Amino acid sequence: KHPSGIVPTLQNIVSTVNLDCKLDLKAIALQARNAEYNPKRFAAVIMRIREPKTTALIFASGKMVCTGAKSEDFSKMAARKYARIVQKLGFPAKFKDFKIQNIVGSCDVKFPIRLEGLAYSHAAFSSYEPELFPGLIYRMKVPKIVLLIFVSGKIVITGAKMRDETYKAFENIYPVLSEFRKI
DNA sequence: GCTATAAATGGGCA
DNA sequence: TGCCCATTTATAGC
Repeated sequence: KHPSGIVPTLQNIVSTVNLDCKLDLKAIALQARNAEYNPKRFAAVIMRIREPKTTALIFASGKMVCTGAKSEDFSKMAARKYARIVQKLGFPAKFKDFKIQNIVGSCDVKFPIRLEGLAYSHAAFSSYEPELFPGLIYRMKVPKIVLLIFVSGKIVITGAKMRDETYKAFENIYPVLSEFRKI
């Protein structure tokens, strides 16, 4: 399953769900305490809960974004809590089309990387402009996953909708990181 | 904190 | 017609 012997740690999950009922954001921001609505800046009510530690963006359309959870289950669970709070506030909220939209993972290969050599050998996939951002941007095609590679050996993997894509992206890159280990 | 990465949502605006 | 708007999270160097 994880030939490298390293398993990327899931750090952030963004999911979305349709409450399937229009919402009065101004009424939600007044009644709810764990909220903050400033439409001139963003069209959403920003709500937060302690467990699972997450943040929700609630829109008048009934659409909702859930960010911050450390697992897919935690995300859905948190999304359900927001929906219940909305329901309790007075709206006929449902839990329609729950979908995991992005999973962010990270791991440490515990060895330094020669980013410039890696970038040069994989120019079709890399973007390494150290003066702007210190990490190399590797946009993997299969699976379609973006990996941020640092000299420290620390790797961030994002864009996955299924955790196995995160795991696969890593396993695919491992041999490449090894080939360019900084000695 | 800013730089960069992915993803979803929306109001505004050239 | 597209783009930033704000939110989250790991990462590291101004």
